[PDB]
Amino acid sequence: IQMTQSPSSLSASVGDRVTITCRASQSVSSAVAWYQQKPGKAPKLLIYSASSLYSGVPSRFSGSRSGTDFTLTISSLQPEDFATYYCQQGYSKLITFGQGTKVEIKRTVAAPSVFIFPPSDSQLKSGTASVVCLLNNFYPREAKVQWKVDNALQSGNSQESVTEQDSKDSTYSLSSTLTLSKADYEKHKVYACEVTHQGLSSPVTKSFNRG
Amino acid sequence: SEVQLVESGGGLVQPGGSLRLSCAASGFNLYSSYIHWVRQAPGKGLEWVAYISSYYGSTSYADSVKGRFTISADTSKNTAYLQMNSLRAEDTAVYYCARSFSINGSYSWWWDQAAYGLDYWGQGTLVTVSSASTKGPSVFPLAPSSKSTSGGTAALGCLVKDYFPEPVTVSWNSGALTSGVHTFPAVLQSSGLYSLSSVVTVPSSSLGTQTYICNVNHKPSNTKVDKKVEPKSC
Amino acid sequence: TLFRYSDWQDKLFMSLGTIMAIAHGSGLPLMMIVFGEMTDKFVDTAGNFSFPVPGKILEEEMTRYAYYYSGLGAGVLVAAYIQVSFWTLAAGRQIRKIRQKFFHAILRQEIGWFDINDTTELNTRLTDDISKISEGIGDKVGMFFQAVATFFAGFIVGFIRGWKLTLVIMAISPILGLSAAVWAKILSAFSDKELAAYAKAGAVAEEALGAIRTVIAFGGQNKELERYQKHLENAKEIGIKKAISANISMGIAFLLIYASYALAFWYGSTLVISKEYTIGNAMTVFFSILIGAFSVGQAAPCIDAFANARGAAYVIFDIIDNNPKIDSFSERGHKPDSIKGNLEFNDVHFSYPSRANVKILKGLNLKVQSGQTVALVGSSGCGKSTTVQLIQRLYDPDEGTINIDGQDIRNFNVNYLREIIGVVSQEPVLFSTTIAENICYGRGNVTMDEIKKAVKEANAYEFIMKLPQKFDTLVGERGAQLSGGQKQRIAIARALVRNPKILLLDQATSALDTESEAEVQAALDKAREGRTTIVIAHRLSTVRNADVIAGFEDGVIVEQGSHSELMKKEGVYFKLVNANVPPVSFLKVLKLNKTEWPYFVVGTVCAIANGGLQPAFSVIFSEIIAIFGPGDDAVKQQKCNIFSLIFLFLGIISFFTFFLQGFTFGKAGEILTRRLRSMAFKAMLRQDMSWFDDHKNSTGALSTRLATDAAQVQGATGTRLALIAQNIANLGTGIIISFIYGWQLTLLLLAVVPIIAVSGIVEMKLLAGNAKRDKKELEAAGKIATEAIENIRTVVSLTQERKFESMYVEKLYGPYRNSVQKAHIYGITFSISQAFMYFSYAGCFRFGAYLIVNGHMRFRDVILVFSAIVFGAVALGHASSFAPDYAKAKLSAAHLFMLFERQPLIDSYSEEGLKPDKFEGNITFNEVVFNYPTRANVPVLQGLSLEVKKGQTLALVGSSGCGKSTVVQLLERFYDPLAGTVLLDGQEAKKLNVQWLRAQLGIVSQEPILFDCSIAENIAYGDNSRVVSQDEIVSAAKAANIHPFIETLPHKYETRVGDKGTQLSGGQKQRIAIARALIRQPQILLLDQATSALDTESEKVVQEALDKAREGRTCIVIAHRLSTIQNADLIVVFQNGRVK
Ligand SMILES: CCCCC/C=C\C/C=C\CCCCCCCC(=O)OC[C@H](COP(=O)([O-])OCC[N+](C)(C)C)OC(=O)CCCCCCC/C=C\C/C=C/CCCCC
Ligand SMILES: CC[C@@H]([C@H](C)O)n1ncn(-c2ccc(N3CCN(c4ccc(OC[C@@H]5CO[C@@](Cn6cncn6)(c6ccc(F)cc6F)C5)cc4)CC3)cc2)c1=O
Ligand SMILES: CC(C)CCC[C@@H](C)[C@H]1CC[C@H]2[C@@H]3CC=C4C[C@@H](O)CC[C@]4(C)[C@H]3CC[C@]12C
Ligand SMILES: CC(C)CCC[C@@H](C)[C@H]1CC[C@H]2[C@@H]3CC=C4C[C@@H](O)CC[C@]4(C)[C@H]3CC[C@]12C
Ligand SMILES: CC(C)CCC[C@@H](C)[C@H]1CC[C@H]2[C@@H]3CC=C4C[C@@H](O)CC[C@]4(C)[C@H]3CC[C@]12C
Ligand SMILES: CC(C)CCC[C@@H](C)[C@H]1CC[C@H]2[C@@H]3CC=C4C[C@@H](O)CC[C@]4(C)[C@H]3CC[C@]12C
Ligand SMILES: CC(C)CCC[C@@H](C)[C@H]1CC[C@H]2[C@@H]3CC=C4C[C@@H](O)CC[C@]4(C)[C@H]3CC[C@]12C
Ligand SMILES: CC(C)CCC[C@@H](C)[C@H]1CC[C@H]2[C@@H]3CC=C4C[C@@H](O)CC[C@]4(C)[C@H]3CC[C@]12C
Repeated sequence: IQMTQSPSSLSASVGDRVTITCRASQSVSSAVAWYQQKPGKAPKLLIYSASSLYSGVPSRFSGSRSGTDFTLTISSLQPEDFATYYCQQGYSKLITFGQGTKVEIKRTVAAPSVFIFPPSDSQLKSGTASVVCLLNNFYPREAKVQWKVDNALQSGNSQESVTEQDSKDSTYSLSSTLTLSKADYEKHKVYACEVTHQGLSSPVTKSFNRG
Repeated sequence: SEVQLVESGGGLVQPGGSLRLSCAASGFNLYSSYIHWVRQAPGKGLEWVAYISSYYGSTSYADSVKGRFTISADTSKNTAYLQMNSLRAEDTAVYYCARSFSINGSYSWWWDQAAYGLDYWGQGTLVTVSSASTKGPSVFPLAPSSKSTSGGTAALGCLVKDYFPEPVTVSWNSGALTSGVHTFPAVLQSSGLYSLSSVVTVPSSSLGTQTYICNVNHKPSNTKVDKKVEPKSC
Repeated sequence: TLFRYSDWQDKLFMSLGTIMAIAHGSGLPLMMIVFGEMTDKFVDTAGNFSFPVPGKILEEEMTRYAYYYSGLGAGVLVAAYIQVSFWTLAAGRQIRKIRQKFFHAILRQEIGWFDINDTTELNTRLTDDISKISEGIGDKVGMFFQAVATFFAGFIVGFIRGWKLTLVIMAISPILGLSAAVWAKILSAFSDKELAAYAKAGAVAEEALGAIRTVIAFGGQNKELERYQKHLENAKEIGIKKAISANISMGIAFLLIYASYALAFWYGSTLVISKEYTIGNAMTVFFSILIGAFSVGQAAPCIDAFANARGAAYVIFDIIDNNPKIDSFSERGHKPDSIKGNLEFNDVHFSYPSRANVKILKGLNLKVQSGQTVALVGSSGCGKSTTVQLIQRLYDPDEGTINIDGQDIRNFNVNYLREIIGVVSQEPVLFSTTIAENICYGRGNVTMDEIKKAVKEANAYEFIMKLPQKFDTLVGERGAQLSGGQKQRIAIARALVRNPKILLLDQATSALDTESEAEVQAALDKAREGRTTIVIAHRLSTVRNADVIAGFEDGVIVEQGSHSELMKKEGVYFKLVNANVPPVSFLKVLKLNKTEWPYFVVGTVCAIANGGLQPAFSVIFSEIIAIFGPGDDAVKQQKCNIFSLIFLFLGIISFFTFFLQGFTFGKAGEILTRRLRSMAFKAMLRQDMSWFDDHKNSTGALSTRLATDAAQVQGATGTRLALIAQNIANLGTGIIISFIYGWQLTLLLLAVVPIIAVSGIVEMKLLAGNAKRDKKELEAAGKIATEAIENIRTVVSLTQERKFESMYVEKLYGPYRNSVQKAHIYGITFSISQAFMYFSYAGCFRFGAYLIVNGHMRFRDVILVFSAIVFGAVALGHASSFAPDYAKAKLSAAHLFMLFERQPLIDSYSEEGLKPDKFEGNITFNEVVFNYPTRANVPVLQGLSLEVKKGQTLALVGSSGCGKSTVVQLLERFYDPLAGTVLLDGQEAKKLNVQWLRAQLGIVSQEPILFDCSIAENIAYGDNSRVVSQDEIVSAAKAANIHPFIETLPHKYETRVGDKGTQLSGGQKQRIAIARALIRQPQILLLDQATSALDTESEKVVQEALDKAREGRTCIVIAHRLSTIQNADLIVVFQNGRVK
């Protein structure tokens, strides 16, 4: 009674065969379901028992079963799509919604541009800093970054956030917040931030001086 | 009528606390179908919690909650309670009610409890498990560096920091301009507080003439703040 | 005696129903006669030559017999049908005439008769008791007569067909008689003991539910629950005895019954070996006496039901023949037609029969000239509305006289007397009809010109041209869709379309604005031109337009005069100047006890045994027929000795297994009844004071909930499981054998079993449909009757009973047509039932003759199959109808399952809420807007503020119940404000732990109670959760100035103040309350009217005791004694729920 939406976070374009496999535990035997949820708002019921639609639901959504390899497939892709689908299964007093997938729109690889800014001296008084060497307008989502303070492998001091794909031309941005207490940001001078992206022919290197 | 499930209760507790979440249905009789309680992670996933059927008296909890939560279903006023005890830090999720499906239309049988899916839901009440309370988010303006891209696309913003609870509004040109402004979602700070950063892209062609403010408005701390933006100078 | 209300057609109906009752009852014995003859031919021809492979004589005879059988079937069809219908038709007609005459003589029943008894007793009496008579005289009599028929016919066909064997059998009857009779005496005495002991332990719930409020304040849940358990654990000791005794006796009954079988079979085996009584004539006496026994046995309750019929009908007939004092319906009255408006009184004394220990009339001596208006005044507590009621003679005074022009009050034909005058009272109530129709009921026959002219002139036309469906809007239950002042104006429109000669005006101007009052005043002024009008005084500012003005001090003419004549006359006037019941499952009623599963297991194994006992007697009977074919005496008689013993072995085994099944399920039932009793009570006590303050959840109904519905749940839990198990065995191996043996007879008879079986099922379906429709029509007419049993005094005032009589009839004619449909619906399926029992014989035996001739199965096998199935189904029927009513205890379980889960908003058990450590009694109110969600129409508090400081006091002066008790509650947190906040010690009381909050608020309410304990136990009820040192009691016993008088009593701290403790005064039991509130050392008091039975000294001493520890801690006081109000710290007034 464990569930695995195996191709998590899909990346398909509008107008194509689109696939989802949700391989179950042993023998749920046709008692799985498929829910589509647009962000923040409650999830909908799309189809049930792996074949047959609900009411009010368009007839472009296909449900397929095979043994325990399930499948929810598409070909229409009216842009009212692009949300996250969860394939709950329900059996013997135990119900599990598995960890679902998403669907990202397609676009050309967007050149990532980095920006680094030393923390405000308005800020350093309170005893900390929070320096940000983020990015903007890049495609795809996968961006690897490296903080390197005084030429060191900075690890464990990064908490990166990323907005949801742009509605108009569908790129991403990024904010990484390296923080340092008072006893620390006073003894190091050159603070170097690195990024790694396929849009960049060369993984670049942001830096500055402590003045 | 039309099927209408609402929720109630919920809104604040620390680890080691009780609560009662009341799902009131409207549009059908309660004892005809099953009732569940899904819990949507804050940003991760969607995990079942429980259910109760008030016509065969059959309750059932998922493991992670057994013994601790208790369901009940008052059929004098079409209500489904979930009482919670000893809340941890892995339960800040939002908690939708739900009604499991019936095929016949007006009741559900015991065989295949909720194996046709859940159809009607409510809109989740968000719940939290943080210690202490809430404080003020002292902003530290992300002043554009004097190494700004000469006539390029210049980043600039400000860091609204140590604020609670969500949300806070961050506007630019005081509600007259938010083009290029991305309100990075509320990320959480180790001790329990938060931090969000709102940045905007500009040409350096106007950096002399125009000069802006990031506008913060933190409503549940009873405070509304400003702090001007300036291209930082040594 | 009881069939008075009968035309001739009723009598024809009953008699042509009785004769055919008897000619149905005699229908089995004849059947057994023919069965005898046929089995004779069969076994004769079989043994004399068996032909598994010149025999067609068998067929000639069997077709002859098939005609006999079916021709007999037709006979019973017709007679069954007629018995049922004609009896239930006579029932319906007579019951409709009964109902109608009963109302028409309840309206003729006076108000003294209404002052005596209750007003739900009446309506419930109507509904239930009329259904009681209906089922009593209805049809049970038909079935009882057919029972006695089948009895005497069984014995007679015995003696006629072979007399030696019949004497053998009928000889040992008196032993079974003695047996089952002492069965009855045992079980009856034990039922009595058990019930008396319970009801001795259920007066506790009724004295701690008649007073839910004092309990739920003082924190007395668990003290109560334990006063209850301690009694259920007495009653179990007798529950268990009754279990073992009743079920031993039942096993005995079956040992004897099976013993009888053995005796008869062995005898009537020697007497068949001797070639005397052949099998055909030998089986006849057997079965006919069996049928005699079973019928006459299974029709005893059709005598208890007739007894219920008479038991009800007594009081109903007692009322219809009853004939009162002055009759609201007799036209025997010397009504004048021309008369002045003279109203002369003298020395009239009148007391109440319902209240004679307070003199209310003391001799009035007033004159009213014709037309001249006297205006009546007086203080609160003299009986103004009383006097009005008198003036129109709803009663008869003692030793005085009233007159109009000296003409006697015993002269006026009452219709004249209450259609000549008019009255608008405090709250003239509106019935459930239009506006035009209330006004038409004003007089009965009026004109539309009068209509609009009154309506306008009655100051009350604008809202009509505002109201939805302007002319005909529906002022429903007690005037909810109105303003206040509209209702008195519309009453005045009604009373003015009456054109009276004497008018009466009472408190009809209490929630108006002045202008509308003045309008109606001048309107009745410009209406009075030769007639009088008497008005009871609300505000003495408008009284001024009188000829004479009168006050009262104890019912006598005390002050009479006009304005200036009394302004210097110094009497009283001067001082006055300045239902879903959500269905439950089965699984749930069972899960209510999965902690006695061992008993269910023993009992259901044992049950399946007990119930698979017929397929035995089928195969035994088969073998009996099998042995009697060829004819070798020597070994026959030994086989028959064997079989007498086998019956004997089954007589013993039956005893054991019956006694087990019975006793085991008796244990499981008793246990679950004790648990459901306890659990439900404990759940009652945990409900907020709204739920209890309903008209539905009264003390009567809750006490019934405990004392019967708990008992009834066991029906659906245990017995229905035993019964399903039984019938599965009784009719599963039936069909299993009968398929191993009859490949093809079995199907054919299975194709008839459902009829004999589903008589009951098809009747349940359709009878339920029509019973719903009936009860609905009955509830309509019940509405129409609840009206004039509630709003009685008004309706007799307008004299408009006689309109209600016809309005009632119009609906009564609903359910009568209902009954006439039920007759035919019930009867046709009853007759197919009884009718189809014969056609089965015919078909089965004729078909078996077919096979036997062709050679498919030996005659022993057709007798097996046929007995295993048909006596199977007929046994199923009786088994089932031994159970207790499962339809009636799957609802009962629903009514407790809704009392269990119902979550009160104010949980009086919860272990959460801010507990404040030490408490400063700073009580505060913030514009608290309040209304009882019971009568939710008048906002009791319309925004109220009050604020008291530690040690200080408040005090709310004014008029009785003005909005002065509700403040006492919103601190004890019974109710919650509609609007407003009462934050305490600085913090909001909608956040405290309610169990804690009431632990500081000692209260001496308006009417303190003393439970059924000893006095020590009673005061130390003042605190719970920690036992009270005996000196603590004694300390407060000197505090509230009560320790002395105790030393006079028999048992100082141990005397028993009983239920209400009638051994006591008002000033002492009130004084104990102070003893009671003070052991808690309560922070704030609420001394609501402690001195309504406190004497001078009793209070004048304890006020020193009230306040001394009240020093340093607040108190609100809402009483009526100025001499406590004055020294108080603060001051507030309450006017219509408002301060000024
Ligand atoms: C055949 C020989 C005739 C024997 C005569 C038997 C009885 C009549 C004897 C004298 C007449 C006395 C008049 C009786 C007045 C009422 C008493 C009575 O007697 O009450 C019928 C009896 C009980 O009445 P109840 O309804 O209240 O029972 C429920 C019992 N308590 C309520 C306690 C649970 O009835 C029962 O229950 C149990 C009855 C047991 C029947 C078992 C079915 C087997 C069927 C066929 C086997 C026949 C083989 C014969 C072979 C013939 C060979 C050719
Ligand atoms: C107290 C706790 C309680 C617990 C907790 O449940 N509890 N504990 C125990 N029990 C209990 C257990 C068993 C019973 N029984 C009573 C009914 N029985 C019975 C058996 C055979 C009968 O007749 C055999 C055929 C029928 O047709 C006849 C006779 N006949 C026709 N009309 C009418 N009678 C017939 C017909 C036509 C013909 F032409 C010729 C005929 F001969 C022959 C009739 C009745 C046995 C089962 C009752 C109660 C409880 O309920
Ligand atoms: C709905 C009700 C009235 C059912 C009516 C059924 C009656 C009319 C049927 C039932 C089975 C029929 C009997 C079955 C057996 C036979 C034997 C045959 O050699 C002559 C006809 C005869 C004697 C039939 C007469 C009519 C009968 C009794
Ligand atoms: C309670 C009793 C007296 C009811 C009366 C029973 C009547 C209706 C029964 C008893 C005797 C029966 C009759 C007996 C003889 C026969 C011969 C047969 O080949 C044709 C039918 C006929 C004529 C029967 C018809 C039905 C019958 C008349
Ligand atoms: C209590 C009373 C009123 C019941 C009336 C029972 C009468 C009507 C019944 C009882 C027994 C019946 C008799 C029993 C025996 C005889 C002789 C037999 O060879 C044929 C049937 C016949 C001729 C029956 C005729 C009708 C009968 C007398
Ligand atoms: C009051 C009750 C117990 C009376 C029961 C009667 C029993 C005990 C008696 C009364 C008459 C008896 C019968 C009288 C005559 C004989 C002849 C004898 O050679 C064998 C037994 C036999 C056939 C008897 C059988 C038992 C019997 C039926
Ligand atoms: C009303 C009840 C208690 C009557 C008592 C039952 C008596 C009459 C019955 C019970 C079983 C019967 C006995 C069972 C066994 C024996 C021995 C056998 O080889 C012949 C029959 C004979 C001799 C029977 C005589 C009658 C008998 C004793
Ligand atoms: C209503 C139920 C209980 C009774 C129905 C009776 C039917 C099923 C029975 C009654 C008598 C039977 C018939 C009587 C005579 C014969 C003639 C023979 O050469 C073949 C069988 C046959 C044709 C039988 C077939 C079935 C039959 C008609």
